[PDB]
Amino acid sequence: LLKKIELIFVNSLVVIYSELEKITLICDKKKIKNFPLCRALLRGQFPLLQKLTITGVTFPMNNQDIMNFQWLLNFPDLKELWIEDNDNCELSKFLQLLKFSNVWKNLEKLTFRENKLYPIVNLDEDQPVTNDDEVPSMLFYKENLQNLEKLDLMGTSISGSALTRLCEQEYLDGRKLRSLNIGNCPNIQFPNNHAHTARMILDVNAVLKRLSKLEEINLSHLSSLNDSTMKSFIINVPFLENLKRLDISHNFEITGISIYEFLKKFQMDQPLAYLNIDGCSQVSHITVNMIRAQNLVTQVDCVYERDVWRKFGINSYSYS
Amino acid sequence: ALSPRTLTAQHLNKLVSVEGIVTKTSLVRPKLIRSVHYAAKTGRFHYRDYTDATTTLTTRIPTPAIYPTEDTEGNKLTTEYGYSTFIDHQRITVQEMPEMAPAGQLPRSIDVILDDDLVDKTKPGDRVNVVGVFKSLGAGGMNQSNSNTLIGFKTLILGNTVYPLHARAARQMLTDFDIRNINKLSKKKDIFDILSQS
Repeated sequence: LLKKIELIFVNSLVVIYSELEKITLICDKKKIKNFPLCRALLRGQFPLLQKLTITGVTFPMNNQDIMNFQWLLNFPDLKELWIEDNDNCELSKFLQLLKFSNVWKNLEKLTFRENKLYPIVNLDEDQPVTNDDEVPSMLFYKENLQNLEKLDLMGTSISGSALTRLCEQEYLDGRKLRSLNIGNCPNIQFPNNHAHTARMILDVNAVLKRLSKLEEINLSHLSSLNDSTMKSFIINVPFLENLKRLDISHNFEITGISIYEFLKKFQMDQPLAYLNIDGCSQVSHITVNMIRAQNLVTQVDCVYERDVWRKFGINSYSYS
Repeated sequence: ALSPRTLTAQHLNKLVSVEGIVTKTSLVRPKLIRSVHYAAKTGRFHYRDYTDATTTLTTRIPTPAIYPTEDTEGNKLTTEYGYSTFIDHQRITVQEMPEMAPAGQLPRSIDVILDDDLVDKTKPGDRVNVVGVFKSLGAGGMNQSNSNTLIGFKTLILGNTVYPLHARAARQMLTDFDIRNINKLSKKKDIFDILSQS
């Protein structure tokens, strides 16, 4: 009869499952040096499964099918996927699965978060042909990703161009998508920067023109969002007028200058609903108090002393 | 336009020009301003910027000289010299010109702070005009260790330029006019008189 299961493996010591609707597997990365449900997940099928949430497990090197997310094909109708801090996973392999199968008829939400900086991943738009006298392989990126309301890619080493290609190809619908998190991604640079390889540029103008009606943005920990780069957001305010909730916290570069000119330009749209700038060292006290006094943000958070972002259960399911 | 005498507490945080003479040039030291660290397992290059009362024209919380050695995830960090940024740093004590010091008074003096390309613009004894921002720094005995609070705050000039006043050719250029007249003169007999009597 079990529909929702939550295994929280705090510690270590030494077939069809139609009932199951939600699976949560949270594992202490220090202790759980394996992947507990791996054999079950790769062998069994869980057809009713609406949500999956796997964190902290270590993908075994010995089985490339696990590393290639081959098991993940077993779960159609998977409305939400959250997958975080599983040390030996990669977005690189994940996007191969998204390339070569119509693995899902509908994802409402995706949240992929690898921990370490894997090599630069780029959207693999290479469409090979078996022969010139034959059809190419259909690249299933669109029909897999079309449905997403929430895309979270925090820390995932995705290049800025890869994200622009998701928008230019319209693999991400742009109207269905309503919230976006790309915080902590080092391979995101903005057009105002001068020191990069071009494929790390995120053309925010192209992207914001694509997915304009999104409500929530998270660029937290994105050191690359310097004050100069924030000028791109200023000139792109007309393409993000649906935005209510903004997180750019734990950025040790973004001065209060960019906050003020962004909010003054946003106010030309009626304040912003919510802004998070906890942990930011350069958001001057008088500036944020002027933001409150002028009521440019309905709520703005400025806990300078808050060292961390991963509120457990709320912002992250990586354990403790 | 001032000198270390008429530089006064009314001038604090204003941009000032001081006419004076250099004394007590410190040794040049490298001052850390950005440290770069490869994370052993994480792969990322973490970094930290640093602040003190001299590196910035405005007050910001001081960052106390420590290299971080652990990631948020606990992974150990290896500091990257070369990619890390250090600026040259030097202190020079500009003394008042003794000609200006009035009857019965010693000459006042102040410490200029110089960074990177202004370092070693001058040596001791150079008559100089410095332009920079006049500043206070430190706790001035307001911190609760100091029972004596009659001591004044430390003050400085953070230098923006250093003009040596050499005027109020070690090897000369030579024009064809010089080449001609040198050789034409050398054929005359009385050069040993005329040049020496010049």
